[PDB]
Amino acid sequence: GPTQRHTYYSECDEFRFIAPRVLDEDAPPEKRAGVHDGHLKRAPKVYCGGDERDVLRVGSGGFWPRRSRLWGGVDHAPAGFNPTVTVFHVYDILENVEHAYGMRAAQFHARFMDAITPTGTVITLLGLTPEGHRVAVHVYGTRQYFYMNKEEVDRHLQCRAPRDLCERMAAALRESPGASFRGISADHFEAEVVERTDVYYYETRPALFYRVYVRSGRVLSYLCDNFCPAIKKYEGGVDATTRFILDNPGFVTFGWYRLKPGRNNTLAQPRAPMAFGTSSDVEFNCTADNLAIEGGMSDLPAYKLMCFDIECKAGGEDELAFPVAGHPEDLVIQISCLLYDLSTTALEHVLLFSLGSCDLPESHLNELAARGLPTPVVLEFDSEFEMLLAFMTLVKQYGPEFVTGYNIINFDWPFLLAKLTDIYKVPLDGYGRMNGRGVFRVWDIGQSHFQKRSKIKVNGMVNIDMYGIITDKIKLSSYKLNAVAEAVLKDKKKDLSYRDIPAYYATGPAQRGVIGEYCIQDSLLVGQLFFKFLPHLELSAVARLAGINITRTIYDGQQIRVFTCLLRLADQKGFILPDTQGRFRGAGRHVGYQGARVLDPTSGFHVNPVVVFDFASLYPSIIQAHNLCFSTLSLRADAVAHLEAGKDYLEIEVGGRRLFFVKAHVRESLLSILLRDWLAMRKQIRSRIPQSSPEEAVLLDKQQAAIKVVCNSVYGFTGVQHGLLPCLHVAATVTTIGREMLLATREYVHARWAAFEQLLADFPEAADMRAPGPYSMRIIYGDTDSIFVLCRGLTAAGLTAMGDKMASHISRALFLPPIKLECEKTFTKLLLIAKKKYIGVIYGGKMLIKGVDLVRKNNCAFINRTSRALVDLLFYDDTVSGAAAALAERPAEEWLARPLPEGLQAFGAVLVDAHRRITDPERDIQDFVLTAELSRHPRAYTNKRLAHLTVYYKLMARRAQVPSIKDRIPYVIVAQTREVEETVARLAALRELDAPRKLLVSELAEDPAYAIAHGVALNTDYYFSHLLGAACVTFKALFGNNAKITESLLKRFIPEVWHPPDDVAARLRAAGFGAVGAGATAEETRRMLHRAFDTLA
Amino acid sequence: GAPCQVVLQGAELNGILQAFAPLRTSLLDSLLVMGDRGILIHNTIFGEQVFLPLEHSQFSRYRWRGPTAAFLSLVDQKRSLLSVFRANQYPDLRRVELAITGQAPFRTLVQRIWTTTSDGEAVELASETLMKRELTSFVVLVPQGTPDVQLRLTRPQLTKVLNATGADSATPTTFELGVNGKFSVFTTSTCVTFAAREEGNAKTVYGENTHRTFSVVVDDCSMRAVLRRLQVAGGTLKFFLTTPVPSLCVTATGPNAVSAVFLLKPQKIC
DNA sequence: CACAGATCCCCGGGTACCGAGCTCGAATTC
DNA sequence: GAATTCGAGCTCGGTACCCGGGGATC
Ligand SMILES: [Mg+2]
Ligand SMILES: [Mg+2]
Repeated sequence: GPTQRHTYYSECDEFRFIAPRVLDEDAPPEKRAGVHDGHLKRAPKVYCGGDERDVLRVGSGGFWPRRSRLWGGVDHAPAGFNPTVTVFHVYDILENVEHAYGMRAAQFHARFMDAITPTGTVITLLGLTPEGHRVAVHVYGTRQYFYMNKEEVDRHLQCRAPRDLCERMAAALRESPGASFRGISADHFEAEVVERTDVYYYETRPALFYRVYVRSGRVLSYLCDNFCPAIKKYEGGVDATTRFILDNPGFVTFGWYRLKPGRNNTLAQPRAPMAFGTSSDVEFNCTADNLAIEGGMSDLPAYKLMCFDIECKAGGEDELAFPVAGHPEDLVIQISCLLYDLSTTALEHVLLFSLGSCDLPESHLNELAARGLPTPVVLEFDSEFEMLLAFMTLVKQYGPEFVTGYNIINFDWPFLLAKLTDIYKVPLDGYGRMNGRGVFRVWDIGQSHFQKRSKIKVNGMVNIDMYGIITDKIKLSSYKLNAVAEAVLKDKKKDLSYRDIPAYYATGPAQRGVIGEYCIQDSLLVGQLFFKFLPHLELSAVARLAGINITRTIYDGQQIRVFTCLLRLADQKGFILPDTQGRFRGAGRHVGYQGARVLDPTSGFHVNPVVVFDFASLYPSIIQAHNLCFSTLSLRADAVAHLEAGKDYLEIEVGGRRLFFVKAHVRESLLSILLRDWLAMRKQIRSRIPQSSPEEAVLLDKQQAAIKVVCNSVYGFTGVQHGLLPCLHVAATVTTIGREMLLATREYVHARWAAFEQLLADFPEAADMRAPGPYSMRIIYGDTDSIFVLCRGLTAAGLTAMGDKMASHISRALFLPPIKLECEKTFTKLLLIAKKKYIGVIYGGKMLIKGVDLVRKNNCAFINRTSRALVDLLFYDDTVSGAAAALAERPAEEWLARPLPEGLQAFGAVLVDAHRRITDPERDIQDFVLTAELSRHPRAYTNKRLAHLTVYYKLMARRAQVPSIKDRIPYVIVAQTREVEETVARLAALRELDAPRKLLVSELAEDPAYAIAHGVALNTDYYFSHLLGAACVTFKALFGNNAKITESLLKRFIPEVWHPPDDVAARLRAAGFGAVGAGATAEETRRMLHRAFDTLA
Repeated sequence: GAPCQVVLQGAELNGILQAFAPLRTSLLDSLLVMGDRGILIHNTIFGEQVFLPLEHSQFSRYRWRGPTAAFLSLVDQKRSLLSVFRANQYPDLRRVELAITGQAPFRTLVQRIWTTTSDGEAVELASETLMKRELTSFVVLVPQGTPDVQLRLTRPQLTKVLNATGADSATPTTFELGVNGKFSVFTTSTCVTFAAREEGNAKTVYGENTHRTFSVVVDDCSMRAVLRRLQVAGGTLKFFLTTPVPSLCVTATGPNAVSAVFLLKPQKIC
């Protein structure tokens, strides 16, 4: 049998039968609600059509496709299957420990057994040969290592030979508080004395260090956590994978490879099928000398994507309660599973796993056939375990290299794995690419204020949740799959709310077919989003560049990318990066250092041309221009005394600290080399774009974009307090120079071009550009890396061109060569609202809106639509732009006392129109859905009186779908009626015992679905007052940035009504008085007024 | 001038300076209903209704052309069109003009103030000009008709009469003019009477149509609160008995001309 | 057990004066 | 005492600070 056990179910004969009682066709009406729940002594069955099969049967015939060779220790390949492997793509790298006693029978060669003799790390390259055969290459000689200062460990441990350090570490692993490392010798380490340099503090000298060469990362983690805690271990945070990539030049985590003949003619040697560790067709073991990077090929070899989506049903009394995975009666009823080919992007299989009979509608099947898509294969099961086992058997037999779905990390995979572990107790360790002991985990953010995102790690299986992708690429208030489909694909899909799933499920096979239709449609849309954005290609581009596997690229943050690239460079140069977070490993708005400064805007409506000079890649150009790094810095003036004041080093006061950075001809910055090499590489790629095929142009666009985002995080990597290699000196220097650069640019523009003769002297074409008025070139704004120059007395027509010559002139005058000021935009109109808020109309171009809550996800569509209508009036209606410009002739307080200028009539009209669209009883409630992100776990909030937390706890109280951390919670502000008032009152009574008035907007928050199902009215006061508030926030720039004048003047547009209240109105009508309003007819009102004053006299 | 204009210089501006002085801050937040007859200043103090007429007669120049136009006194919810006539808020003021321009539904008022500069013409407080657009829909309900009887008091008489009634629902307060003309007010504790004398001692009241008896009673208690919150210096009581909810209007005769209208319980008579 | 940075406006919720009214309550008094 | 003063005492918004939090801008 297999050398290493296969821990996935290859056989089952007893299982836990859970199945809704409504499925049993003949049953009486009493025995229909509920769930059968008990143990059944038969193999799991799957029904496809009239046929039936055991789920775990891998004979010929099958209801789903298979790409597996082995199945539970039986080799199911054709006889003589022995394909020759030269070239293979690698999409993932695993690192596992292997033991030579575990692999006695595996019949490896001596090389590999030597590499694992007690133990060893094996780097498994998972991939595909260009014929499509799955493949695992096991690389054997890699070791992990770290450095310790030789003198430091000598004086701390009395180490008279490297053998003594090895013994002492072996000893300390014997004597651990647990028995975790028993039987560990001094021949499990290999110390060697090397001369290296710590990466900081340029005066630092090359010292002697021990490099240690441990054999397992568990042992490394223990030693770096507990062995001589005083001594500074240098790189014991580095994987064996990263040592495998960096120590072999040219190796990549994502790309094509070759099997070489290796040194001394040692060739890779294929495993026997029983020795396979993975669910792969062929399987080699080699050493790194047997691998060659195989450039020349760049395209993917037909990996498979599985886009899947589960559908769950709530048992219990309330089946309108959202399903909970812990409840055995709340069960997965369906799983759509779309199998695409990733190279050709072709949907190959459409599988619908169903619990109970399911007859997909003919309109749906006809649509699928019309689009050329595969016919669905509905698989039917009697119990939930049969279905989930069949799905997991598909995932193991097919073994898609990529998996995707919408929100599969927050809902789908957690629900499935909760069912498979809590309820059915299936071990998921072998359901990944490894036959056993593989990670199949999901991490939610949960109580971790550190985590930004929930993660999933299945070994050999790249999970790209498209929910995260679309949350990164598109700015929406709502990220529901229907909203995303409306916004990204222009496909108006039909939603099926979960509340309808019990009723549909209980009718019979047709309505379960309807549920299957929505499940398949959801998967098809997600596949469409996936092949629109192609997340795999840009994540793989970043993975190739960073030197990490694609799963770390997706999940383990920004810092490890920069860290790995820095580690490669630093190792080449003879540096070593110290572990200082390793000592941190057991770790109102705090800020480590000073950031950019925003120039005080000359706020207002500028109807002259406004050139925008911005720095191209400001911070990374500062790092290159000034040679900033860890290894060029020097906090001490003693360090640079042998160097010249300029021409060898910059010195600058950064935090009142007087830092020194030596120039690139004294020592070239490592961060500089990284950024420079990448920016040269990216310029090469972007030049190759226009003269290459569209298909390769798509990859090259991804590849250069990868380089862009990798050279944006270098600055911030240094400023991560308690990060992997922080240097707040370098980060604060970058920002200090940025602030000085921005101010210097301003002072140059003001001194050089104060008068038109100087501008004409520098640029003759300015003569063709002189507008009528008086010249001035003044700076009205700058954020971190741009200045806005209000060029009065020039025409906008030829102004970006001369602004480009200007920017080049300034860059030549002031800054060093990698730094580049440039002019890209020219606003013909600009509204500068506040320091990060502005609206402008580019010359011959779009409208640019920046941070003014048109561009924020929180507001409702009603207010955002009205606000954009008003903005379009200001910028595009010449009448309104004329009146808005004339509004700046006077101080704002004189518009309280004077009629506004004439052209603003239209500006009022929009508002009054909105004022009547908001009180309409037939108001579309979706236009009033505010939204807000649940950024923390709601117990991590200091201020638990937010609207979205009120809605969160309402949703939990109702057993609705509780949002996940980082989701947007939509809510509406309900109308403050008697009933809502008491509901808040007694929820306060109930909530404070667990462990006349205006209510807060947090207490009037409601879920929109609840507000629809019940007939709750909206708070027109809130929504109109916030309509006017958003208008006053944006248009206070017109009235001298005075929000109290702006509010007054905006409220004056609104027609104001006054009647006495309804009750007294009726009682006076009983007292004979009558309507003199518009409500019945104007003519009758006039007549009543005439007699009412004639009545008076 | 404006299509509709209302001017006040002195010997008509001093008249309004007498009218508005005690009223204090209440009536700052009001309804001005302007027409050809004058400005009617309507407010509700504690629910009960209050009107201050200022007739076209009572200005230095009244010109009204157009339908009747109602402006909420408060400009921008902070400042009032009627704080210009607060007792001493603009000392030394000389002139106030109300300029109402525009088309029949949408008119705007502009109130311009002026001060007598020491030996000078005007200081015209462009920093205190007020601009209000009209309501454009309003239904204001106004007392009608002649009274079923009315009774002129001096100040001490009325201070007594008010001081008798109770401002709490527990006591209801009753007003009754019975036979031979002894007009009385009382409750379970207090009582007060006066002797009524016709028109065409200190315990007597002069009135018209006293022969029309009555006996009415009052709930929904705000009346003493209000006629002191208005600072009424004696005045006429006038009773409208004919209505399915009969009404009492206390009209001051004083330096002001304010009037507060209250409602009573349905009373049988005739 | 995981982790770019800082800056910045704006809103919701909270507190704390504080002038303006705003009547009462009782020395000084036409 | 009866008005009558501003005097002293209540309350009732008003405006403003301060803080967290959302979510922009680089
Ligand atoms: Mg999904
Ligand atoms: Mg779903």
